Amino acid sequence: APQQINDIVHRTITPLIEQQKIPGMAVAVIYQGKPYYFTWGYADIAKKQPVTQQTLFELGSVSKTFTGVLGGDAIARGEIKLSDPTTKYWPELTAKQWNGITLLHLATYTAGGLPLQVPDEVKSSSDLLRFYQNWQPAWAPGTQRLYANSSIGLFGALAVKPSGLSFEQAMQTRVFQPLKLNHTWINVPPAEEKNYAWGYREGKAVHVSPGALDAEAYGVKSTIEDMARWVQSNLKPLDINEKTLQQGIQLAQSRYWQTGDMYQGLGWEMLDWPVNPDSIINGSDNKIALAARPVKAITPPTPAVRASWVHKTGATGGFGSYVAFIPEKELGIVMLANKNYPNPARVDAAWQILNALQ
Ligand SMILES: *C(=O)[C@@H](NC(=O)c1c(-c2ccccc2)noc1C)[C@@H]1N[C@@H](C(=O)O)C(C)(C)S1
Repeated sequence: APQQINDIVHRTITPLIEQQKIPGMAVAVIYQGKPYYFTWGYADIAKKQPVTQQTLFELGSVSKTFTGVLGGDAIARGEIKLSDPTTKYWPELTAKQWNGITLLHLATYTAGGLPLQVPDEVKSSSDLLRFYQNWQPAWAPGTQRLYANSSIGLFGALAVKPSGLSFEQAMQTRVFQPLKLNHTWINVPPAEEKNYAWGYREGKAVHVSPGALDAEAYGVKSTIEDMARWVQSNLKPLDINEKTLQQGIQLAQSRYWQTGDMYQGLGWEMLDWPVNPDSIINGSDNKIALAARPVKAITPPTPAVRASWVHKTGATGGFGSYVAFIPEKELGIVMLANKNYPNPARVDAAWQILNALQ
C-alpha cells in the first residue's frame, strides 16, 4: 500500500477494534481501482487461527447485493421483468392481497410490510407458501419501505425460477464464476472449512443457522480478496465481459425509490456523493435502517449514477460487515468482522478512510 493508505487505515481501524472488542477483522481498500489488504486478530480464538486474506466471513445482509445483481442478470437475460406480478412466478400464490405486488416491490422492500424475518417455524416449502398466502399487508404496494429479509429473499427465489437452476447454482454460474470469486460460497464446502472464521456473540463461537430463504437474504460467505473483487466489479461494470452480468450490475445500482437522502437499489443502497456523513452514519443505525419509511417512486428509475456513495451493511449473530464505494472516484472499502458491532461505528470508520483518500 502507499503509506498514506496504510496510515489512514490503521489509525482508523486499530481503535475501532479496541473499542468494539472485535476478535478478527479484515479490510480491503480499493484505491484508483487497485486493492490493498489489511488483517488483524483471530478467525478462531480457541485454535489461535489468525485472520488472513483467505479467511471466510459471513457477509450477512451484504448477501443481498449478490441477490440484487443476480436478479439484474436474470432481467437482462429476459427471463424475468421487475414489472411482472409476483404470481407469474409463483402461481400457487392466489391470495388477493398479492394482486398488484410485483418483483420490483419484493426486491426493494416496498410490497407493503413483509416482515424483517421469515418465521423460524417455516421449515418447508408448503410452510413458506402458507406464510406468504396468509401475510396481511399493512400498506398498499409501492408506498412504504420496510427492510425485510422475507421480501428480497422471495425475490431471489423467484428470480431464478425460469432458468431452472437452484439459487445456489445460478449464483455460482452466473455471478461468482464469471467474476472469478472462487472463494465465495452460499454453503461453505468442506475444502474451505479450515478457513471459515467463527463468529463471536457474547463470547461464544457461532455460525449462522439454516433458515428459510437464507441463501437469498443473508447466506453468502466470502474472503476479503473476493469481496475486493466484488467492489471492483461494481465500481466498473462496463469492464465485465459477460453482457447480461454487466447490465445486471447496472440495474442493481439504479435508483428505484427515495426516502430522505437515500435511494434504494436492488440490494445496494445509494446516496448522492458527496454525502453528508451524518446522513450515512446515523442512517445505518438499526432503529433507522429498519423503520417504516414512506417512499417516493423514482419514475422511471435513474440508471446507476457514478457520483454516488453506494453501500450495504450486514450482520449475522456473530459477524458484522460493510461495503461502500464511490464509482466516480474509483474508490471503495470492505470491512469484515467476526463480531456484530454497531452499524454507525462501521460507517464512521469507512467514511473516515474514504474521505481521507478521496
Ligand atoms: C442482514 O444482515 C439482516 N441480518 C439478519 O437478519 C440477522 C441478524 C440480526 C442482527 C441484528 C438485528 C437483527 C438481525 N442475525 O442473524 C441474521 C441472519 C438484516 N440486515 C442488517 C443490516 O445491517 O442491514 C440488519 C442489522 C438491519 S438485519
